[PDB]
Amino acid sequence: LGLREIRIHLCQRSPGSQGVRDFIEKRYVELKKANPDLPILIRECSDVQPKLWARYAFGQEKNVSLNNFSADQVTRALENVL
Amino acid sequence: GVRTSPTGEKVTHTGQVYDDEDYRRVRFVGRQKEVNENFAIDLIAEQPVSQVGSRVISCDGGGGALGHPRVYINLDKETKTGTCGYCGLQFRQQH
Amino acid sequence: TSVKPIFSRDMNEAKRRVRELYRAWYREVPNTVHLFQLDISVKQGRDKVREMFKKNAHVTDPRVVDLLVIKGKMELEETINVWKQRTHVMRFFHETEAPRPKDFLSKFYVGHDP
Amino acid sequence: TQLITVDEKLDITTLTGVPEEHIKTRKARIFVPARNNMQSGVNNTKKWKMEFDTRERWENPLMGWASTADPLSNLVLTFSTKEDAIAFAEKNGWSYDVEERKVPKPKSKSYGANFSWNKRTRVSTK
Amino acid sequence: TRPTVRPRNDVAHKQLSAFGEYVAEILPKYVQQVQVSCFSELEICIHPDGVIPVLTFLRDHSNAQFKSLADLTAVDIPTRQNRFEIVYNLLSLRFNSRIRVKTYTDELTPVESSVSVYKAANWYEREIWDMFGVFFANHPDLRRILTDYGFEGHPFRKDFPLSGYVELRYDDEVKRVVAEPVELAQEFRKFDLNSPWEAFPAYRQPPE
Amino acid sequence: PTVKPPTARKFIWTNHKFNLSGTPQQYVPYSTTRKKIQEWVPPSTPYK
Amino acid sequence: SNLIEVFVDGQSVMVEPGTTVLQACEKVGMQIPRFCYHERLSVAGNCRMCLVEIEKAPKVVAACAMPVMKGWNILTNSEKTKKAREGVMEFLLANHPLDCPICDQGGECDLQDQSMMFGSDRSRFLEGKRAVEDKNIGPLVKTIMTRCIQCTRCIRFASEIAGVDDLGTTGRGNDMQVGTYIEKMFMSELSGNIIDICPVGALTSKPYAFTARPWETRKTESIDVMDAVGSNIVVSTRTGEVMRILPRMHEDINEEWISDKTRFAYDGLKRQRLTEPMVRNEKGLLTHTTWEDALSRVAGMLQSCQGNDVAAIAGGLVDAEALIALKDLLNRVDSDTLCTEEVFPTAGAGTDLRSNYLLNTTIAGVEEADVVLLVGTNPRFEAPLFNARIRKSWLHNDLKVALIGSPVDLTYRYDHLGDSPKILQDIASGSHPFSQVLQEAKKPMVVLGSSALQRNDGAAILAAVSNIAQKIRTSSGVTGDWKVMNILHRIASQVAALDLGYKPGVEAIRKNPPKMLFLLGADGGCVTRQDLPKDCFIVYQGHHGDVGAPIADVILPGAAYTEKSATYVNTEGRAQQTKVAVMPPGLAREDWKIIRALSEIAGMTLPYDTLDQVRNRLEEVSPNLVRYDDVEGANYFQQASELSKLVNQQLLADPLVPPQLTIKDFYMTDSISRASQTMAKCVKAVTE
Ligand code: SF4
Ligand code: SF4
Ligand code: FES
Ligand SMILES: [Zn+2]
Repeated sequence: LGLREIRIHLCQRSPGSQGVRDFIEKRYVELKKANPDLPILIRECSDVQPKLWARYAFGQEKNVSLNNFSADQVTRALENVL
Repeated sequence: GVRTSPTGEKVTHTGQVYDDEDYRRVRFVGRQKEVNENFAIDLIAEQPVSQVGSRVISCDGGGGALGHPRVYINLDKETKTGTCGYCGLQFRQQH
Repeated sequence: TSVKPIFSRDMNEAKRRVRELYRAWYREVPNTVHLFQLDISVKQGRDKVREMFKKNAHVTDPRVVDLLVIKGKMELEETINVWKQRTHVMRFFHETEAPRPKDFLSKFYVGHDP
Repeated sequence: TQLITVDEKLDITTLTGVPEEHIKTRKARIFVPARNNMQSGVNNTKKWKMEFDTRERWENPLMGWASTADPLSNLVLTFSTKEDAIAFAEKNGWSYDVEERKVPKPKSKSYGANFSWNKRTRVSTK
Repeated sequence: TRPTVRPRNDVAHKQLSAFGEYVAEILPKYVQQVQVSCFSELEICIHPDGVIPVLTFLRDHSNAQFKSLADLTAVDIPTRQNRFEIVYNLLSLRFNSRIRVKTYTDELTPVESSVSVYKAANWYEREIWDMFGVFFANHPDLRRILTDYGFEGHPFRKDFPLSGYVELRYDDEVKRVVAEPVELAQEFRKFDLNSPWEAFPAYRQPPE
Repeated sequence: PTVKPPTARKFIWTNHKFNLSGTPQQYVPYSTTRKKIQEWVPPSTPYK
Repeated sequence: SNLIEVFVDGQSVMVEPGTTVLQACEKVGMQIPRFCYHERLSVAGNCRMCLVEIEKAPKVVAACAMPVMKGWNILTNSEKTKKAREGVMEFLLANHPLDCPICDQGGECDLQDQSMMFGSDRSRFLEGKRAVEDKNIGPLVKTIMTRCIQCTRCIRFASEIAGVDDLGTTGRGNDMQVGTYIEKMFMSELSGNIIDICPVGALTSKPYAFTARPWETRKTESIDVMDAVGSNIVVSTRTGEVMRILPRMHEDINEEWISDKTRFAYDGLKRQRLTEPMVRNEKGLLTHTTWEDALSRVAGMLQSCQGNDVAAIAGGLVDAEALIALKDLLNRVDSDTLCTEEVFPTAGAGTDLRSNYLLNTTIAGVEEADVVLLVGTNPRFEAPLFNARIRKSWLHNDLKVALIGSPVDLTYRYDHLGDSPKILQDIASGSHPFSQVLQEAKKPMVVLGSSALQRNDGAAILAAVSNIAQKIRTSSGVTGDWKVMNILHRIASQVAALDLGYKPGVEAIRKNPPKMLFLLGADGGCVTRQDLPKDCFIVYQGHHGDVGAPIADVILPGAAYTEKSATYVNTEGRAQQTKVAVMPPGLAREDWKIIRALSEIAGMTLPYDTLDQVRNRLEEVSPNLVRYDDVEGANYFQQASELSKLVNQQLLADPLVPPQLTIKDFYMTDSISRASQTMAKCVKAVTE
């Protein structure tokens, strides 16, 4: 089946996290606007690997990282998942 | 002065009597549950409520260095008797 | 960092002393199981001995290996004498349960053992 | 006399003899014990107690007591620094939870400020 | 201050101070502390390499005879990396004085087995090996004495709790006595008696 | 003890029975303590 | 640069200006003994214990209230310092009665410890010893006023934290009765916190009164429940069981106080507990059985009922571990309709997006605030610890506190603005002499009450107050970074369930009546059997079920908040792990252990056995839920605000009012506090 939930994990000091900060400060509205049926959760604690996860299809947590990636490649991997 | 629960045995001066579904009743088989047959709360109404003409009075316990230590209790509660926490015997005031 | 080890230089002498100690335990077992009038087959006792050896195979620090060799030598002396009785030798074994497995649901019935 | 010594870790848990059930299952906690709030004195501070977590305590079916199958239930180890606490816990093998020390926060109070003129800090009673 | 409080002698204090200063000057290789308490009993605190040289000095030399050997224990002090404290205690037949040779040691590195010069130290060293695990290289026989044979754990440590882990009972199943994990009949309650409020102002350690 | 026998207390037994062990009439132990946590008694009405 | 030289018996140290001798002496370790000074209150001087001979002065002066000139030397161990301590300690024990057996502070006195370590031994004052007869302050606090040493600590606590002003000194000389003059049963919030203030045995706990004396009971770390703030709770446990609790100190949150409900909730905790796995019976009745048949019944029904027809209402006080185990099981079967108890909107990203569903400010950080408004709530009757924090702020520094929605008993002179969402629209427009204070203030803070969020105006009022936050954050140059916005809650497991990304509100089950549901701590009538097909199959798990337990199909005896080493979450994201104190009575197993055993008995499996493995899966759900006692803020306020324009909803004109309005509705409206009888005693003391 299709995608159900998307998990984003970020921090305050990492360049890949800085790119995903620029993604989440510029281009969040198109995802939830186009897809209201995806509660894409965002997480901030202090310092963690900037991870992009997807929970769907009978209990599958699929796992990519957004360590030291540019924001267009981040959106590329996001569309690769979705 | 004891109750008899529907279990059928002697109750005590603490609310600890058994249920019917217990095995401790049947381990009481053959040997009697010995209990003090002279309870505590009933020996409070037997003591007369003394009336002392003073206001802030004393309680020692019947004997110098034999009992509980000194405590001085007040009688400002006009209808309530003063009660020593150690003794358990009451006091009143007579103006 | 200065540390003075017991016997070891590398784990070669460790392997040498532990294989000689196992040879001593092998020729230790049948004399004792005949002397104490025990009740256990020789195969089972030797397999529990080598199982106790294979329990602590995860240690690479050579001082710890030296101290294990010295402890095993101590108990081999105290069992090759008649100083230890039938009770301690059976206490090495576990024939009285102790039945506790490592299943999750078994520990969930008889609970509060995570 | 200037022998082998190698800079490595320690593995005393294969020596101290407590069984592996109690090794890997039970969990330690290192904390400064808090001030018992009814008194106000912090001599009970300045120490790092290592404790173990609590486990089952049923009813003793003849007297009404709390028996337990826990020999380690009444351990405490009062230490002086967090570093030696963590070093000993990692040296003896079992896991551990570190809670951090919390001093009382220094304040700024004065009796003249309790007798203010147009500030609302006013004692209102005495 | 004079009635019911024990008076002292500063003369013995000065004597032990001068003697400890003398020993500290003439064996500089291993002396770290020479401390004297209020009631004049000497303590000498020693690195774990000069065990045999310092004891061969202190048995002899006609200025400190000290033939009499006493206790050995290694007081289990955590919050250290060198945990255990080997405490030699020495008494002089000729001079009537007590010196405490406290050498320090860790968990796994041996001190050098004082039985070579002290024939009283044999079962003392065997006792310390049984109760703690302080290994003694160059020793004739190390065994377990004052414990059970099949028991292990080195119980006088602080890591070993009050009750043992094992507990014997006889059973008619296998017709003998077996050990089980401990099933106490009562708690061994723990009274938090460490009261506050600083009963000794002189022994205050500097806080952070 | 017949020079001064008595004492002025109104609770002393009139027996001082001997050592009554090995009998049908002797001590048994039991915890003189009430209910621990008062287990939940369900509402006994039936639904559906 | 703002230093003062003092010598503590030769040891030099530096002192900030304006402070006391006593804080520097406690800085170097010397605890000068004290009786009237306490750091949560102002400085009286009426106990006289802190005298210390300060040099070149013939008079010996107090240390709790001495300004510190430059270059002191402080002789603590002198002669006449000890002589003054001997004199004062001899004066205290004159008119103090011989009650140390029948006191309740035998292990925890102050006269006893300090008279051992500082006082004389041979007493004097042969005759005399007057006595003051006790009062009746409240049925929750037992009160003997002969032991009162008149130290004026409860009075300062009342007039400076409680704000109630009912305790006072009466009389002169020896005769100073301390209390309320008019036979009034003093009942207010935090009145349970006066038994920890009173240093001598004159104000003790009434329900605890005579069960133990504190050397037997061992003290254990745990985390609070029933409030979203979590004062750090020390349980004094005894006999494989309890005796009592106390509050210990976190520095930032909930400093040295605790809730009255929290203090007196353990009685109902030990009152009516669910003990056994219970199954219905062929008459239609409810009995109990072994775990085998019960979990086999639940497992067979779980195998033969699938789809979206399986629900889980997780309310009350449950774990994060139980929720992760439940989510693992329920995603493992086919799909889910997990829901919480209370309702929280998810349109402007309320489930995710860490900002808009917790208290984003620091609870300690509200003392540095400037102006706070307060949209409908009643914080005296909704987590009173935060109201104590607000009054601490309002008393020490300067606030401007506004309340919108209901005239209630906030005891600290709030400015009320009215009761209308159109007033919030005016602030958004907004013509006030107070909206100017908002958008031209330095540090602005808006506190949302969640009682005004459980109405049918959640998304619109949330979006409007978030637009207020956007407006003032983009204005005023604040700061950066710092925030106007924060919200509150009442139930901790709701906040934890929002942190785990669940679906708040039972509207998904109002849409979908299921074949099967799990009531994990269902308090009252969230749903009925009427709103659902008649073959309901509820599995109600918990402790002392009062409502839901008569709605029973399969009862599981769930554990309690003292019975497991679980992890809870406060309202500002700080994860705090609980610890085991008392094992549950009956069988009454552990929650996630029950879930994994249920998965084992059902024809499936789950990849965890230990609580370390459960912590690993909790880490891979959220990484901040292992960093215990650690806090880190949230951001993305403009993103949440621009996502708060998706469904532009209207706003009502009806007056918004919280349900938590008075004493009885603070006490009764929880499960465990609803259980107890001492709460019923003080409720009928309020009504009588
Ligand atoms: S009641 Fe207690 S706190 Fe209040 S003045 Fe008396 S001794 Fe002090
Ligand atoms: S408060 Fe008074 S009665 Fe109670 S223990 Fe202390 S000195 Fe004794
Ligand atoms: S502490 Fe300074 S007088 Fe009470
Ligand atoms: Zn009396």
